[PDB]
Amino acid sequence: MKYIQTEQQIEVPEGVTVSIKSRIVKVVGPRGTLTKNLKHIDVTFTKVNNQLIKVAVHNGGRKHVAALRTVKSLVDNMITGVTKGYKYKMRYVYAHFPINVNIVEKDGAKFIEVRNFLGDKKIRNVPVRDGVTIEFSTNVKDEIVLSGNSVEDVSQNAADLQQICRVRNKDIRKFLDGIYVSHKGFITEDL
Amino acid sequence: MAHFKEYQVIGRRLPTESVPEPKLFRMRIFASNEVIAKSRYWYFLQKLHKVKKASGEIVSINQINEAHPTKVKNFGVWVRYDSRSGTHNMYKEIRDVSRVAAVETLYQDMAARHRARFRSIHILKVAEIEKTADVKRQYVKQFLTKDLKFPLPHRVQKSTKTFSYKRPSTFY
Amino acid sequence: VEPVVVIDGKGHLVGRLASVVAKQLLNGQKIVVVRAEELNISGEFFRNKLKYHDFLRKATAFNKTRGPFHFRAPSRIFYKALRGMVSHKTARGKAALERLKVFEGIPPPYDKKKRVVVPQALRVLRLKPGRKYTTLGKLSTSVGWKYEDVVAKLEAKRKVSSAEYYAKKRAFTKKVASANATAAESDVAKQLAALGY
Amino acid sequence: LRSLTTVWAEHLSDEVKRRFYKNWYKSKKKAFTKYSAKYAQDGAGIERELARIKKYASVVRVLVHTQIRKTPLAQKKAHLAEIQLNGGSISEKVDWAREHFEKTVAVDSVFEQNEMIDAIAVTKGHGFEGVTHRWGTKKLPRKTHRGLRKVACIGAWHPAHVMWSVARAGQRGYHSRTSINHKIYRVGKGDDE
Amino acid sequence: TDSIVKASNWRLVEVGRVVLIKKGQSAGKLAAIVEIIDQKKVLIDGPKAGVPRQAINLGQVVLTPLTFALPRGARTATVSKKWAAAAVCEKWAASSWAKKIAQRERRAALTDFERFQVMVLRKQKRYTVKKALAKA
RNA sequence: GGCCAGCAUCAGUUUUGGUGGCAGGAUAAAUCCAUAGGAAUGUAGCUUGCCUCGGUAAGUAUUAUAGCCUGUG
RNA sequence: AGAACUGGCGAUGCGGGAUGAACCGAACGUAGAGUUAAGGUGCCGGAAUACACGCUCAUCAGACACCACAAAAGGUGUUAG
RNA sequence: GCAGUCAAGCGUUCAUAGCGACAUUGCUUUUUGAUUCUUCGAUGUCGGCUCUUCCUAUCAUACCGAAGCAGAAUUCGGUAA
RNA sequence: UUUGCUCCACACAAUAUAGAUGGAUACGAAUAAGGCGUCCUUGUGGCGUCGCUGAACCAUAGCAGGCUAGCAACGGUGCACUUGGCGGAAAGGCCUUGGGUGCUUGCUGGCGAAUUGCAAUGUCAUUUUGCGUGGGGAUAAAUCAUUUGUAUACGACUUAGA
Ligand SMILES: [Mg+2]
Ligand SMILES: [Mg+2]
Ligand SMILES: [Mg+2]
Ligand SMILES: [Mg+2]
Ligand SMILES: [Mg+2]
Ligand SMILES: [Mg+2]
Ligand SMILES: [Mg+2]
Ligand SMILES: [Mg+2]
Ligand SMILES: [Mg+2]
Ligand SMILES: [Mg+2]
Ligand SMILES: [Mg+2]
Ligand SMILES: [Mg+2]
Ligand SMILES: [Mg+2]
Ligand SMILES: [Mg+2]
Ligand SMILES: [Mg+2]
Ligand SMILES: [Mg+2]
Ligand SMILES: [Mg+2]
Ligand SMILES: [Mg+2]
Ligand SMILES: [Mg+2]
Ligand SMILES: [Mg+2]
Ligand SMILES: [Mg+2]
Ligand SMILES: [Mg+2]
Ligand SMILES: [Mg+2]
Ligand SMILES: [Mg+2]
Ligand SMILES: [Mg+2]
Ligand SMILES: [Mg+2]
Ligand SMILES: [Mg+2]
Ligand SMILES: [Mg+2]
Ligand SMILES: [Mg+2]
Ligand SMILES: [Mg+2]
Ligand SMILES: [Mg+2]
Ligand SMILES: [Mg+2]
Ligand SMILES: [Mg+2]
Ligand SMILES: [Mg+2]
Ligand SMILES: [Mg+2]
Ligand SMILES: [Mg+2]
Ligand SMILES: [Mg+2]
Ligand SMILES: [Mg+2]
Ligand SMILES: [Mg+2]
Ligand SMILES: [Mg+2]
Ligand SMILES: [Mg+2]
Ligand SMILES: [Mg+2]
Ligand SMILES: [Mg+2]
Ligand SMILES: [Mg+2]
Ligand SMILES: [Mg+2]
Ligand SMILES: [Mg+2]
Ligand SMILES: [Mg+2]
Ligand SMILES: [Mg+2]
Repeated sequence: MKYIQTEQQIEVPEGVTVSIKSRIVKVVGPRGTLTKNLKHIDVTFTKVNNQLIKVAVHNGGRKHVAALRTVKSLVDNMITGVTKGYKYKMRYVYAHFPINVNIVEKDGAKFIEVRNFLGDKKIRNVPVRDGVTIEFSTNVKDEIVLSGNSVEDVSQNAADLQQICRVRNKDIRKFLDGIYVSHKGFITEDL
Repeated sequence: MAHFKEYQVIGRRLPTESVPEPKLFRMRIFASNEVIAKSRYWYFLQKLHKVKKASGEIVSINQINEAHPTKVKNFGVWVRYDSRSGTHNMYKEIRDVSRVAAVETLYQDMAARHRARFRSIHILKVAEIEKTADVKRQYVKQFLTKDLKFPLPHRVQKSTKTFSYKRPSTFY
Repeated sequence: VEPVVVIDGKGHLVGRLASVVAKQLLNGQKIVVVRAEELNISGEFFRNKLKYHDFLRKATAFNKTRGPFHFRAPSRIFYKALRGMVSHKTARGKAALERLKVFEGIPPPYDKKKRVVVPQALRVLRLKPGRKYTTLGKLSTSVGWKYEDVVAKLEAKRKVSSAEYYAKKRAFTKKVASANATAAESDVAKQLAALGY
Repeated sequence: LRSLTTVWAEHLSDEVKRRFYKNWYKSKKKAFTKYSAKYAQDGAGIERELARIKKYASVVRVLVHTQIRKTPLAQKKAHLAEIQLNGGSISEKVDWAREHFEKTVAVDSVFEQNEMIDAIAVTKGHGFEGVTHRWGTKKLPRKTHRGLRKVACIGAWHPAHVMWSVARAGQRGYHSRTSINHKIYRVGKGDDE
Repeated sequence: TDSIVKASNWRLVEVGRVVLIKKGQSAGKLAAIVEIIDQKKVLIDGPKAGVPRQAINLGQVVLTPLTFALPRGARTATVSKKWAAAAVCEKWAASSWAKKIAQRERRAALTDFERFQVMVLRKQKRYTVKKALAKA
């Protein structure tokens, strides 16, 4: 019905400063920094106090308002990603064939190299994104760990691997082999 | 049906030998000229009493003017309306300045939101919502908050020469 | 009204631009269009890539040569857009479209001249914020236009040498302002400014 | 792509010069005679075109011709042609080109043992040719009247037109073909019993 | 390293916001926003200028940077009292916008002779400026 | 007076403006002024609670250091 | 395919419906000025890219009678009830 | 001829994996009718051969979703000529 | 093949014209944001200011713009020269130096204008071209015929011939 103004609150910590000309957002904190291009949207960001920034929609329709929250959300995980950080954990899952996973490197690169999936003689490679840093977890069996500053990047590099291990031509109920996201959390502990 | 007037119309059954002074009924009618207004009166009367224009007379026809033409009033409005597959009663609220502008936009709404041509609509009640917060529709109550203000983003001036030497600027 | 009119296409809607230009032609006004790669079309990319491929399949069965020609380049798309609005088969038809020129980028002369815009065809002014649109550079290349990279190359280069132009220009008027103020408060100034100048 | 200039060598073989004519014997053979002046003065004229190329140019190609006179042919009239130069950096290319004016380029300097190379050439020519052998169509049956290396049905009643896709008689051969992936089995030398 | 969020700072449709009518009977006339009807319609009143208290479409009117303390839904006379009090007219008067307006209004009302004078003058200014624009 | 025009005053037709005097009506309705009562999208004042020296906020409070609404004249 | 009443086409141009025997409008001596019908006014094309309030975004949107087709049944698309 | 909606049933159990009664809404124009508009001062009358091209309501081949898919094999569906 | 060709200069003659009649007056980017000025820590920075249309800006007085005088300024501008740069996207245009020369309505003078008869586009633009004159500048080829066969129905193609 066109709501004349609804707004949101992006709350800011002690570590970060976040600065927005046109709709180019830059969040910089302890973990480094990241930036996002909200120009596809039409909201109005308004600094109120170093720890608070409202964003708003004037005379907006349902779909528009509905983009308000997700702008807030989007910027909020920019803010978190640069303080706490993101740590997506994953588990190799195989019922006979030991899925063997390694980092390789051709011309800078860094890829995640998956071998022997269901005994496939083929070699799988997922590239490692810029921003994300992969650790092969110690003290955990067949666990892999994608760390880094950006949910979007971590969660995508995560999903790349897990989808490069889709099983074909068998019943995927019985054949549950793969690499799966088993835990999504933060980098800095306690929080 | 145009830009509306509102008419007090008064009619009555034709007087008879043994019933002189028939009863006298009035309707307020929103219509554009008074020629339509009388048509309407008779239209609604025949859907009410045993009369025809043939057997009756208009007694008075009087434009009613808005009591307080530049007072913002909140209107509750009561329509009965015909759709493609049946008929329906409705209640809408309209925040304008006169019953007459209020009925104008109604008729527009019904056209736009419900494809309801003029013929298909009966106005049952147009009434001034006296105390706020008996205002029942959100799209109106939105406009009743204290100290209300708002911007008009992405403003668009209308050029008067095909060509322009600057590049437009929707600031405001 | 003028000898020649140059239009900085960037951000103009294909059909609405077409419509005004067409008329200006027929009314005897020369028009040279620039930067058609940066021309907009309502509706997102895919819709106008569909529409174009829809156009692609129409062709003379017995001889794909002697029937409909499908041009790709933004300019030449914009010309199809435009020609379809001129009785182009008539003598008067060819007459109008002699005056017209459409261009990718901004080449010699016109890059030294000034270009104007058509507010009744500027996308930002017309389209509602919320709706999506297509850029003619992208549409064209995605159907086999060949020169997206080269144009963007030459306009990157152009935009540098004109910034240089602008930089010096804006400076010289800071003087011309500085001049037009040491002669402020003078007797001729007040007289002039009392005549609306 | 558009050609900007073309610096020529100073001295030019009669093998190439002949390519520039249609009646060598009658002619005064004035081809490239004024050009050849341009070198005279110090150098001036050439070194700007050369320079011009360097400043601009996204691609440098080289103008060579054949020594047909070594070939056993009667042909005399040599073949001129542009070969794009794919070593490093424009400048470095035109330097290369200028260095080789009037000078000979080997074949070892282009091809090696077991290289895959493509071959670009005009097919042998057969002249006006029937449909059966030009298109590899079915011979028609023996009994058919008024001819049988034909196509029986040249097309439907509609579109009421013969079509661009149905086979007709006409020129066979003398087509140009770029044929790829032939391997070099031997690169021979001439001075070589 | 403070945070730095741009702004975008719009003129608002708020009770007491003064607009400059552009269409019709009034037009060029100023007026103040009394009550506020909907997203497209406000109630306006411009007594000092002659414009009758009325409902108007916001698209017929252009919002100015000027505003003054006016109670919502205040009648014509109170409008006048608060207007004169706030001295809105002198503010409007003194701004590039309203000045640029008179400037064109004058030019339009010159006389072919006055025009000839404007030229002779523009010659004189040109002589001495181009001269300074050449000495430093 | 042959050919063709321009201007003027008029006549028939018609088109587009400026301006003057009147008649209706709820003898328009409004505005305005007067007056009586009122209420909240509650102005002043007051209380109280946090609070960088008064600013908010949530109570009381119906013209006060803003105003509005309703009828009658 | 066959009846009733009228009005038409046939015998009839003109303006509209792109096109079209029958629809809408209007019925014709030769012309000038005016005003209109039906139907239109982004450009082709004479004529507002006029005003106003809503609705609609379709990876096979939709776009004006006769007319050149779409139905049951579904949708947590969105709008008002 | 081909495709739906409802879901009583079928399917050890379990309406809808795969199917589906009673009803009921449709599409198609390679069936056959119905008709008689066009050709009877003539449009060559069956079938094959040959050759091109188009259609998709896809048999195979590419990539998928589902299963009463353990594997093998199969069935149902999507993008797809 | 009767002194031909080409650039630059002028002369006359034609022949045109999709339509001169003060100026096509150069950032880029964004539009839920920008331009300009200034400051500075040179940044997604501070502060100022503007928009709300080019309704502008520049030019515009003089027999279609005559003949002349002086003054104040050293400014502007036209033209032909010259110095040093820049531009290949279709550059073929732009900027910069230096003397020369004209004009200057920045200001103050002397003279002229009628009879074109009360209006009649009242002729001021720019396309191609032809003929002689004179200043530079330059001195070929293609086709038929013959001929080869990497080509060919005929033409065409491909060779060869002081
Ligand atoms: Mg499967
Ligand atoms: Mg299987
Ligand atoms: Mg009333
Ligand atoms: Mg109902
Ligand atoms: Mg196809
Ligand atoms: Mg591509
Ligand atoms: Mg050259
Ligand atoms: Mg043979
Ligand atoms: Mg064969
Ligand atoms: Mg063979
Ligand atoms: Mg055959
Ligand atoms: Mg036989
Ligand atoms: Mg006459
Ligand atoms: Mg008269
Ligand atoms: Mg009057
Ligand atoms: Mg107040
Ligand atoms: Mg009839
Ligand atoms: Mg008959
Ligand atoms: Mg008729
Ligand atoms: Mg007609
Ligand atoms: Mg039709
Ligand atoms: Mg057309
Ligand atoms: Mg028109
Ligand atoms: Mg109907
Ligand atoms: Mg439905
Ligand atoms: Mg049942
Ligand atoms: Mg079951
Ligand atoms: Mg059962
Ligand atoms: Mg069949
Ligand atoms: Mg038949
Ligand atoms: Mg027959
Ligand atoms: Mg016949
Ligand atoms: Mg026959
Ligand atoms: Mg036949
Ligand atoms: Mg037979
Ligand atoms: Mg399909
Ligand atoms: Mg699928
Ligand atoms: Mg089961
Ligand atoms: Mg196929
Ligand atoms: Mg198809
Ligand atoms: Mg012409
Ligand atoms: Mg600013
Ligand atoms: Mg600046
Ligand atoms: Mg700043
Ligand atoms: Mg300007
Ligand atoms: Mg002069
Ligand atoms: Mg050009
Ligand atoms: Mg004088």
